[PDB]
Amino acid sequence: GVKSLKRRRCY
Amino acid sequence: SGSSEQELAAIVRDLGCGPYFLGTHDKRFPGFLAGNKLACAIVNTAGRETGGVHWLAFGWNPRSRTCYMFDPFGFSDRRLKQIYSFEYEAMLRRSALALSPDRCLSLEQSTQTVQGPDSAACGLFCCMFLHAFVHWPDRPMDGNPTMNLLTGVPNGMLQSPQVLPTLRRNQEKLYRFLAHHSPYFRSHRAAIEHATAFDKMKQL
Ligand SMILES: *C(=N)CNC(=O)CNC(=O)c1ccc(OC)c(C(=O)C(C)(C)c2cc(Cl)cc(Cl)c2)c1
Repeated sequence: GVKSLKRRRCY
Repeated sequence: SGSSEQELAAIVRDLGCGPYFLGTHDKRFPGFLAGNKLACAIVNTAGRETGGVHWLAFGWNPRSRTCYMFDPFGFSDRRLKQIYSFEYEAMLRRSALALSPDRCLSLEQSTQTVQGPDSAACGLFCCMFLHAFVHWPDRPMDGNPTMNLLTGVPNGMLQSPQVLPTLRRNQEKLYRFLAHHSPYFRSHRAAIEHATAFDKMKQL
């Protein structure tokens, strides 16, 4: 698969 | 040249995403608003009016407050704006305000390409991810039977001759996947493989 990146995003 | 919304909706239903799919869209995909449910979608980077540029896959995981953005190229947000004029904050905002109690989420995106620079299979790699998603939504980018078959290489390497074999091997297997998994693929194999070819951009 692929590596990946996870950010918390507040709205 | 490329792949059409009709053909990706077919391929996506064939993959088992029928109960979770929200249709293919242009860049103005409204997001995940209907309710808090396992949902995924295919989203173009341009408007319908441009006749179509690049396929992305989106998925929402209700169990984990997480939206996955899948670009087979694994471009950055900035590189998404830059190359494709594509943004998707409007879309994430509408999805958070709707589904997130605290108005927050996790957006998780690929940092690697599985696609050759001149390939026109994007739409199809999107299909493949979505299968992975709808079966393993907790672990879809990597570490699951479907995406395991692909081999990520860092997006920073997209244009390098060292990873061309690798992105080609990726295409051949993608085709095998869709061959093994999709009646609509097998019925139009020869054609889709010509239109989505590993170097379609060179032969326009
Ligand atoms: C990936 N690397 C580039 N590959 C692509 O396939 C991009 N192709 C398209 O976007 C595309 C091609 C042909 C076509 O119809 C003959 C379509 C569409 O169905 C249209 C133009 C109607 C469409 C465009 C957009 Cl932006 C969204 C949707 Cl849902 C449909 C698309």
